[PDB]
Amino acid sequence: LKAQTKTEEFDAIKIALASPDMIRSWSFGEVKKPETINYRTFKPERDGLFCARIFGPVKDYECLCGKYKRLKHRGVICEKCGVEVTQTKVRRERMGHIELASPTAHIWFLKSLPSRIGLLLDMPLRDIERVLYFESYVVIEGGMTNLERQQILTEEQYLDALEEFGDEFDAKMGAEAIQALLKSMDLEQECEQLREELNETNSETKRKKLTKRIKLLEAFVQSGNKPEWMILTVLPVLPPDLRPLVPLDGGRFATSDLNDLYRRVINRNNRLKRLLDLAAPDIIVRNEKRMLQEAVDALLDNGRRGRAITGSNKRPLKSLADMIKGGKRVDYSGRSVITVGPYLRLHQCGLPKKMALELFKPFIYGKLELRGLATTIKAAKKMVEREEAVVWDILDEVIREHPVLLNRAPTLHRLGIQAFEPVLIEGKAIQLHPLVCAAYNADFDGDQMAVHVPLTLEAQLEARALMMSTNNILSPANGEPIIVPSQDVVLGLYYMTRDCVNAKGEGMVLTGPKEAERLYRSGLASLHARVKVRITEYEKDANGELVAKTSLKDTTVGRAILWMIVPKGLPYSIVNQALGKKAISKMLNTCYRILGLKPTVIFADQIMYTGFAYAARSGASVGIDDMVIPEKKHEIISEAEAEVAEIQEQFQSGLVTAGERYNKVIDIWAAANDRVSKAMMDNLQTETVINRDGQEEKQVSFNSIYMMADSGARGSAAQIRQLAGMRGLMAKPDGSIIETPITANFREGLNVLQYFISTHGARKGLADTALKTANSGYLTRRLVDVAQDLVVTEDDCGTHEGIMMTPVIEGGDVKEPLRDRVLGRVTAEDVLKPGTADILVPRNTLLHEQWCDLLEENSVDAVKVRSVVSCDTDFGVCAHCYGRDLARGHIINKGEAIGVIAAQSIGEPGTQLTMRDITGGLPRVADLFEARRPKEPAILAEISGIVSFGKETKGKRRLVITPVDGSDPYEEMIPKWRQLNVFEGERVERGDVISDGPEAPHDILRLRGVHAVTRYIVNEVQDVYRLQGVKINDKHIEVIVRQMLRKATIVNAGSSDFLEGEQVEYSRVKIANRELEANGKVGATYSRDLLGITKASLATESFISAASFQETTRVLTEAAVAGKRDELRGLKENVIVGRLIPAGTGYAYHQDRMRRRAAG
Amino acid sequence: QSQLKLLVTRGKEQGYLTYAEVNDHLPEDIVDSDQIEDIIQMINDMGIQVMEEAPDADDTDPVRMYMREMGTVELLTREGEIDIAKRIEDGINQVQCSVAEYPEAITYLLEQYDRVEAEIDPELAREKFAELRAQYVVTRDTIKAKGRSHATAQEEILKLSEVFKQFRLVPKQFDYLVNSMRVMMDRVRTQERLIMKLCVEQCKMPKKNFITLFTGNETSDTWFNAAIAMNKPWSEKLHDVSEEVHRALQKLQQIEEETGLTIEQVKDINRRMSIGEAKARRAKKEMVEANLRLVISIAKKYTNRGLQFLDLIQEGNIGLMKAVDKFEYRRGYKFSTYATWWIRQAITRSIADQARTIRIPVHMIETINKLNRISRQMLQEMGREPTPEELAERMLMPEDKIRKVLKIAKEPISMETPIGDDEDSHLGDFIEDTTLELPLDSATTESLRAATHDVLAGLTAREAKVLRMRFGIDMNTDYTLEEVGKQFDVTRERIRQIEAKALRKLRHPSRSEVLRS
Ligand SMILES: [Mg+2]
Ligand SMILES: [Zn+2]
Ligand SMILES: [Zn+2]
Repeated sequence: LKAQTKTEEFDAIKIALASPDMIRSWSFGEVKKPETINYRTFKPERDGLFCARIFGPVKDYECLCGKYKRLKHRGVICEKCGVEVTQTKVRRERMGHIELASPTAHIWFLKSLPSRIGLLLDMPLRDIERVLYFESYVVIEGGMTNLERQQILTEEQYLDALEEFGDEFDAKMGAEAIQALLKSMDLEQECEQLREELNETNSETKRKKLTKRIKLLEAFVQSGNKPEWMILTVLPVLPPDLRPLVPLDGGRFATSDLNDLYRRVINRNNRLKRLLDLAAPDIIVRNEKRMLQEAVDALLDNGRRGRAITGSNKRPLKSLADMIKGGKRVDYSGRSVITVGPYLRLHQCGLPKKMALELFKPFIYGKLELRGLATTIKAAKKMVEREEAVVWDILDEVIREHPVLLNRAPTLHRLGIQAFEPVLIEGKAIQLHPLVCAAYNADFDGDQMAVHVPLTLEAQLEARALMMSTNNILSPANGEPIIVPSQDVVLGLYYMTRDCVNAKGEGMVLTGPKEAERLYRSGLASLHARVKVRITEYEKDANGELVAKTSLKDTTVGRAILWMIVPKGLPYSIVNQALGKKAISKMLNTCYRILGLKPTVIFADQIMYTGFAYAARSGASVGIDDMVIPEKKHEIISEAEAEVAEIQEQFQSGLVTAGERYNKVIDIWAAANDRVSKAMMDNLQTETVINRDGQEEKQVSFNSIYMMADSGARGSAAQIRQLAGMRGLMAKPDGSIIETPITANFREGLNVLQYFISTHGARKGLADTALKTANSGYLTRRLVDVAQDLVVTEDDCGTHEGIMMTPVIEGGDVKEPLRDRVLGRVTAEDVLKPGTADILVPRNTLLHEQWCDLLEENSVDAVKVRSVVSCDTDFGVCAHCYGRDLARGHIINKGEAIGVIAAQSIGEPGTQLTMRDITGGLPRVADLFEARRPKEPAILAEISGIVSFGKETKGKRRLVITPVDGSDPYEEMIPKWRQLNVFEGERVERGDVISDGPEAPHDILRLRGVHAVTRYIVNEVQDVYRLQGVKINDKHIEVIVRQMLRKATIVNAGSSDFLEGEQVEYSRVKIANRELEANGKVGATYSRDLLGITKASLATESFISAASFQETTRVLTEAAVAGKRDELRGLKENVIVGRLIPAGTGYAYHQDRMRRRAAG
Repeated sequence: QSQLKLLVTRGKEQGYLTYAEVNDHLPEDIVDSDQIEDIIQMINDMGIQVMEEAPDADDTDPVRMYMREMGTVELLTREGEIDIAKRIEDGINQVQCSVAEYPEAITYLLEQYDRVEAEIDPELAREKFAELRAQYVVTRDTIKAKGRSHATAQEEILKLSEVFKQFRLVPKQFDYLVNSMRVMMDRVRTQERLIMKLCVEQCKMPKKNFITLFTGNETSDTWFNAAIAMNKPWSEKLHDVSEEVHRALQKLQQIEEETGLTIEQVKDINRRMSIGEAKARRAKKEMVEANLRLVISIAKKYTNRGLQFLDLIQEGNIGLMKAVDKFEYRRGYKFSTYATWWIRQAITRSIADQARTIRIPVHMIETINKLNRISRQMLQEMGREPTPEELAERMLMPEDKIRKVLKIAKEPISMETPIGDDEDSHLGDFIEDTTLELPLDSATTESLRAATHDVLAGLTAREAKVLRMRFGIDMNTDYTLEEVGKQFDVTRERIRQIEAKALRKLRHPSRSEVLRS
């Protein structure tokens, strides 16, 4: 016995046509005058666009005239002027209407791609439907003689037919004529007779229009909307506050264009009303009616036909539709220039004093009034406005464990916004931890970040348990660590290794920590010698715990002292015995996988501190003598120019092909470039001589530059090769290469010519960067738009099938193995063992248990693994079938947000993708995801049969192959162009290659298989990331491909109507509920269909979600026609409405409310 | 064929959606802003099938379509115009004569005149109305006397009609009379259609028999009882409607007594009146339809001034529609110029008001235009810009009046105006809201309520209530010293004493002190 009539919680929103009476329901009065505000009193006119009696009062609680002022009469209307004295926000929510004389056609339901009023009526849009309502050619409204039912007549034909019969087939013209047409139309009887006629002896020569319209008519009739509402007779009015005319600075009002529109339509409508009472000349009245049509259409949606101008502005007027067709500012926020903060931890950030003071204003107020100090709220305001010492301490209390989340401009992935504990800093710049300085892709060139203050309690906990930096150790894209130490610190730890012979060395042994005392007290060096010490190692096995292991290993001073930082566990020493390069991150990774979060975090802070400190102690610099040039430079250059000289002489005397000597001489200079490069590196690498004991030995150069290169720290081979070696082949604006490479280098002088040559490379480099940077996000938007609705649900379903994972082997003819693509993956079922037993069924491949997949030798290189591609889930993703790859080490928590994180991880490295039988680059990625047919698609054998020619060029034609065997034939079409690969008589299998060219994903999915096409997409999209050298897990690719294969096509006979291509969601859930419902014969078999990202994203349940990205004027219209309703499970549509997101911290709420909406 | 084959074969799929291609491969008049959206809608989105939805749908302008129907010239000459005007006067005359036939129109005019005299020469009114009343009272006697069997009596009736035709009535009066007669006729046919609906359908009496019977007297029961006593199968059903038909006849006879006219002729005079109306209306319509050119031609000069071309020519059409009404062919003046003035006045009395969003009076518009016309010379007859003081000096108005005048000019500016050209800026986006209060301010107000609600606690009832009721807080309507002095016996000074004593109490607490500021 509920049935509440108030503004409570809603479970869904409904969209449909509006009856004239439906408009009257919103009407709080009727606009009747084009008047807005008074010319002198500046007061709302009587019945104008800004009435007070109709809409709302100007001032809050005082009426128009002034008979009533204060809260005494908040429910009673005024005597002199019926002005309901409530609020002024009432003026913002009140509707109102205008009631037109002659009917008017709604511009949307009239001319919006398909003519809704036309297709519903079966009548040409801009041809007939225009000429019959623009007062030109009269139309018929049903005749029982000579004339049909919807034919078009001229005035002459009208009077002729009227004379022949008349007074029994009367049919007007114009708007009301189309009204009587739609009104007379019987949706029910037509829905029957159309079904009858459009099924009688007709092949595929008609079925198109038949199925189309019948589905459309059935939809409209079942929608509930009456076709009468299509053209309106009562036009509603927008609230005044949503289109106000507010006085700016010193007069000069500011109004909305809608006021001009409504004023025009009101004027034209009034004249029409007046003409329908005075003398009524047909030309005059009909013209004014067409003008009313103009005004109404211009108000609803300009678009579209010339665009009504006026308003002095040469620009058009922003109609209603243009205000809803196509960035959320927020309080408690700020931004500033960022700065490095070495003394910070990983969970801390430097927040400026004055900045944090203004940010936590309301918190300071509350805490002040709570303790004492400030007698009242305004006292607190005055107390903080006059920064009075004690207030700062109170601030030190409010920001204590109150997380503040930071954000950078280009937010590519989840790690764009990370939370920190605010640390007050005497300054006006925002300091950041140098470890998470890579996740933001932030530099200190002058980049500036923004800060947000989690106000809500659960918002603070969300920031601490999710967005906190300490929880984001690993990258969501690849399992590898993301807060890994960078340039400065890594060069430091690289210097803390680097075993140098002798030089204050000798093997004076001690025990770990004591070595520190040895280092500070000089005497001994630091990079010697090697030297031996006692290392107390710790290891665990089987029953965990800890097992000591004291020994005597030969490390160095640096390794000895550095060992102190290493946590309890770990293999110890051997992780330090190496150096500082990539194992610097490997060490962090292993530490995380064998210890945990906290030990890894503190280890990260320690290694950062260590790196910085010892790097500072080192004092590595970059003098001009650090980049030593090879002596053989001029030699190699002369030799190369000698060879090219001979080639040019040969070209002079004919001999060699002069047409392509350009290429081979380029090979000469290219070889020479590699010669200079190899010479420079082999020199600058080792060098040195030292003098160990009895002198004479060789190590590796301590040449600063090399130290930077052999330890990450921004220093690559190519860059160094340009510094001391030579800048190789340079590009030319033509796209060609110049046959005179930059012989000189930056260490040397650079001639004006070759610099004017290199300027092209720099120009196109920056330009191309500017393109791919925006193009990357341009792809990301499509990825998110298509994927941001699926979330891991229903815990862990059954099913065992899944793509057989195998090491990506180009080693067929080039040798290149990668076998780490299986880890944190849930096993399909006991994937065998050269003997028996071993692997369990649903056992997720651990990080230590994937290392067990090496104890089964190189024999086992194939494992079946559950993936998101398969998974017999319905509207989500099985937790098992997904994996675990997060910043978290465990499996994904039930109700995460796989879609967005997948899209982000894919489109994040897009910044470093070079756009162009190998396209390659971001464009290649786009084409693979869009699933576009190649420029020269190959062909496959649909059914295994016997290959034979089917009439040599007898069409038409063009060759024909016919693989026939067992039963029934097939006739494929070969267009002569491009050869073949299978002679006549030979047999083929189900999906064999008979064109040896580019494969089409549609054909692969349609014939080869889903596992094959998904394997193709992932292994082809990865191959373009291999070249760019960007690590990205296959899980996410499989994730987007999952809903990339969302819909299918049914071919048989079931409750679903055959030709309709529907998603396997409704398909599977309905076929599961039909085998055991009444009969399996009341349902058909479906067929998976490959559709691109855009084509897939285009289709979606919610009309609001669609109204977001795709064309709003279309989606909103068509969704209006059929009584559709969003209810209401998507992310995006649940975001713009401003409620809890059906994922993460939500989900539980949605599940409860979802089950709650089962009672009715 | 052409459009379909070219579009389909070319767009496969034109790669980058090459719009600037096939739009030239289309017929008709180009450079439209209409056909554009019909191509950007088909190419992408609903691919493949949409390209099949395009042709099947493929298998314009207000003014250009207005000149079209206006193209039907049917122009006139002095002979034509005078002809049409003659038909107008003929129709009007027949209508007025038909009104003269109506005696109740005369007697009503007489009654309302006595109303006028019971509260334009007053004696002249007492003169003509006396003439009318005289001819009426002499014609009225020649009715029941029946002397001269409506032959010479008819002469006095028609003479009375002529006397009535001497009166030049007001439009409201004539319309009221005519409408009254048509409403009377509405009741007449109401009763007639009642009798017919009852006797023909409910009693199963053929329409042939009803027209043969009823058409006679139409009032006396002589036809009804003769229809019942006809002993027909449909005569026995008449008994079930005898009271209804009787009631209708009695009411129709009542109408006979109301109009004092023969019921078998009221249809005749009302008929001829209708004939006159349709004729005059028709002729006047032909007139306005003919001089349609003049409207647009003179409206062209008023273009571009806060109102579009169609609106202007429309006000010109109604201006012409008014000009035709007040005009006679028996006039040396032609229609070409007389109509021109009415049209100019019609549209100029429209551009004056319904142009800008804000209201404005005619005198304001004229003063503004005059100011502009004067200002355009001061900068051209000198060399420097026209100073506001000197510009005001060359006019009757002081200066500040002109200052306030310029604060009414312009639409003015619209919010949707681009400003900084950001991504993307809008003037209406910089407009701040001021009707709202700061959340800080609202919080301080709430804390203020609590503060006062806690301060009046440290008081006595005969002091808290005093301060509360006097300054009116937590009780809406505030009272004065008397209304509080009466409910507390001791009047005025006593209650003011306590009222001051409470204020004395508030000189140590700091809460309200800091809340002051
Ligand atoms: Mg930068
Ligand atoms: Zn009032
Ligand atoms: Zn699953």
